[PDB]
Amino acid sequence: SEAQSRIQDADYATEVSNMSKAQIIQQAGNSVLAKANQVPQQVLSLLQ
Amino acid sequence: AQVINTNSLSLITQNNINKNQSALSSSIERLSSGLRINSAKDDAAGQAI
Amino acid sequence: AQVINTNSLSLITQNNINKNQSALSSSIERLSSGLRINSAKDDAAGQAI
Repeated sequence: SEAQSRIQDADYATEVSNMSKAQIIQQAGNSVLAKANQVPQQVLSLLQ
Repeated sequence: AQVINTNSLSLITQNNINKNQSALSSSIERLSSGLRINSAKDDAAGQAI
Repeated sequence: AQVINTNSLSLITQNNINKNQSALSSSIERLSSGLRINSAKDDAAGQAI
């Protein structure tokens, strides 16, 4: 049983860190994506 | 700016977020579950052993 | 210098904006996915290492 545990176990210490990393990366991506949509807006100011 | 019809600077961000979503899902489901294999999507050698 | 066919100032400013857009997109991509390399096209040494 001790040997089988090594193959399949949650390893919470690394999993919570990976989840936090993924959440931070997702929030950063959403922020920079919302910031990215405003790039073609300057053409309107270019027109008039 | 110079182009309106295509905005690749947003497509790359969308692709990055999509790639991150896989790791997010895997981590969250492995956290909720007690196991690590999660239906043999990983290396099947571990599941068989 | 009263010509109208060629507006050199517009060309200069447009090429400046186009040159800056590359670094802009690079910055937003590096923010997007957690990597200074992110399949680097500037150097291969760091990628190989």
